[PDB]
Amino acid sequence: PAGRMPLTVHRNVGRWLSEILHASIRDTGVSSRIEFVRRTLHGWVREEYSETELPNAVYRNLYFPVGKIETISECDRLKNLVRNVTDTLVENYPQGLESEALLIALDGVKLELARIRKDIEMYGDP
Amino acid sequence: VSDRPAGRMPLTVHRNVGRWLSEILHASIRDTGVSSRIEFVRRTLHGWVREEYSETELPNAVYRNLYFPGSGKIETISECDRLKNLVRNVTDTLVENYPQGLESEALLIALDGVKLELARIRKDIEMYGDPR
Ligand SMILES: [Cl-]
Repeated sequence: PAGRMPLTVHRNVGRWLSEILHASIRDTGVSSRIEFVRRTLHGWVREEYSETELPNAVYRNLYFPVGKIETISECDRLKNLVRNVTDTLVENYPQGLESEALLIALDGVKLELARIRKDIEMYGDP
Repeated sequence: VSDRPAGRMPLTVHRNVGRWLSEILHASIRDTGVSSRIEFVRRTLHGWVREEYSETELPNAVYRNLYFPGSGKIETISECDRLKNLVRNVTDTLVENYPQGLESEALLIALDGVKLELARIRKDIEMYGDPR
């Protein structure tokens, strides 16, 4: 059994992932990992809920409700959003290769935000 | 077990990838951003290979040994280079055998993260390590 997150929680996670994407269009290390997490979760939520509880029309609009990271404030804001998503996944899904894949991808987002922040601090403006 | 990519690797190729992952792991098991990603890839492939090969092609005793199987820390430029090449070998082999999809994408991401970590460690060695 895969485990399950409530629909309201999926909704919150989808919103946070979209916010990170909107901020990272020009940072493909970040965006490609977020897209992976989003596409994975879009797949899972369909499996966790019947068509009766979650109609196609409502489903197809939950993770896909139808850009350069260059400031410290932006690294911090994104790190916080990543923490929100990671904490939520850890709270709701069992330890296993399925969830590990997402947690590793989210950690790699943090590795990118860390590299960016470091570059700003050393080579950017006071 | 039924969930894996729509393709397969030759047994000799699995063995090579196993060897490369083990070598990376032996050299970096104290670099947790590298080792945790490598362990994920090893564990994943270990599950897949069992379904790709029958018990007569790959007996249980042979199977157990395929993926399973110094300071343990990356501290030289030489090691960064070696590991970067082993990572490249693994990544190149995966794309040669498994089609694009979420299943293999998880692996390719983890392996890209290893490269992100090698890069950070390399920069630390260059700036803060021995200038001669
Ligand atoms: Cl990663």
